[PDB]
Parts: sequence; structure tokens; C-alpha cells
Amino acid sequence: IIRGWIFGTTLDSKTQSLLIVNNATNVVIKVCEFQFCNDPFLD
Amino acid sequence: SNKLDSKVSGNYNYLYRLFRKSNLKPFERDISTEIYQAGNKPCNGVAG
Amino acid sequence: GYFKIYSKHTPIDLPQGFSALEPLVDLPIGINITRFQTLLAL
Repeated sequence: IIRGWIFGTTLDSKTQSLLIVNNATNVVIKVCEFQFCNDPFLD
Repeated sequence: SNKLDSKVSGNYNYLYRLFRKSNLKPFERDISTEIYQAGNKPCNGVAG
Repeated sequence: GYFKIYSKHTPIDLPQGFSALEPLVDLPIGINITRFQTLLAL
């Protein structure tokens, strides 16, 4: 059920926020200025 | 870089910051575009 | 400026026992992190 984690200081586009996930295919890491949702999840 | 970076009217391609909130931790970067609190009264979006 | 990741998968509240976590990935990021959140699959 737990697929990954979200890291950052403000968790928006102002700063660069760490994003780690593990989908059904492979582990992907991106370091971007994601504009994260208030309630992010996977379905 | 005078040969490669020199404009007669002033090379504005490079930007430098003066009024930061505080001394930054080594090996960290800030991309904030907000107006710095340069006094006592809160800025609240007001510059000058 | 590092993001070390240590992992350990053990077949099985927290069990009473010992298990050393082997390092997995050294991730060269060099940014500030002060807060986090986990993600689930629904």
C-alpha cells in the first residue's frame, strides 16, 4: 500500500521538493519543483 | 570573463542577491521571489 | 547535501529483535529538506 514518500521544505513550486515513489514497474526518482497536491495519493 | 561577458550598457545577464532573510546553510539554495522584510512593519506585498 | 537510503526487508507492533539496515542508495541532491509526507496506494 505504501508506495513512496514526499520530502521538501514548503512542498510547492517555490522550492525544490524531493519525490520518491515505487510504482508496479520500477523505482523512479525525480528532484523537481513539484507543485504538490494537498492530499496526494495513488490509486 | 571580460572577453566573453561584457556589455557596453551593463551586462544584466547575471543577477546577484543582497537582502536575504538570514545566513544560508552551506550547500542550499533559495528560489523565493517574495519581498524581503527589510524592517519592522510586515511587507504584506508592499515594496519600496 | 546527501540523501542516504538504508533498507531492510524482514519476513514477519514492532518485533522484539535485532536487524541491521544495509545502505541502499547515496542520492546526490544538495537541497534543504525540513518536512515530509508518505504516499499510499488506494
